[PDB]
Amino acid sequence: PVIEINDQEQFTYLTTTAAGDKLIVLYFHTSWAEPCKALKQVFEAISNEPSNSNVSFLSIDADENSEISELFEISAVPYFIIIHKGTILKELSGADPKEFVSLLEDCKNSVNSLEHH
Amino acid sequence: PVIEINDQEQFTYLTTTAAGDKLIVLYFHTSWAEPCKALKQVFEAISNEPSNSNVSFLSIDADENSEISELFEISAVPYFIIIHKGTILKELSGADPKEFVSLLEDCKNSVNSLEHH
Repeated sequence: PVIEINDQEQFTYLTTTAAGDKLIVLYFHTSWAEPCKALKQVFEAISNEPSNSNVSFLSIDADENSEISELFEISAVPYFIIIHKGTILKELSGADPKEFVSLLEDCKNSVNSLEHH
Repeated sequence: PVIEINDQEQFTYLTTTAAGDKLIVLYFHTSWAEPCKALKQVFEAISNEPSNSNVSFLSIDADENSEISELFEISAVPYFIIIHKGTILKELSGADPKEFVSLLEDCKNSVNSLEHH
């Protein structure tokens, strides 16, 4: 499942020690910037999609996890940050499903060092 | 998987004999009204979502399946028609993922005769 981040140690483990070679999606949200239910359902489908089996989805309340928010200098939610091997690959402001899927596909291509798509 | 409709008999079987109690989603498309790749990927996720396990997704090229198009008086693609037990429940013009998921959820509620959500 999508993992809800509520602790700094937990976050560190999931983004480093346990991240391996997987793309890590950091989703920043707040109660005042909550996406409608239908939208949430669309993203739930994306997270459950079998082709993203190897992508780690981390959900972070930016107001409740201020240390993490400040670390990434979060300036607008909703927001996504895609990481790989301890570095940020791409960022995306907003929750447009199409834009997110594009960004995710771009990141998958970026980390395939053997064949250029 | 999503089933691509290319024959009238096939369509009849899937929408009646074999439809049972399941919600049947009719997706009408054409090559001149093709949704971008990212969008297609979003809908692919929705179709693969485990909570829609019991929904039948039928994809129909409106230009190549003129008899079906004419039957439903298709006047704008992309387009969706959700059927249940041989009757149309709801229709939706366009391919807004959020709007589609809403319409699908509404239909699921409509066919639960035992509990009103």
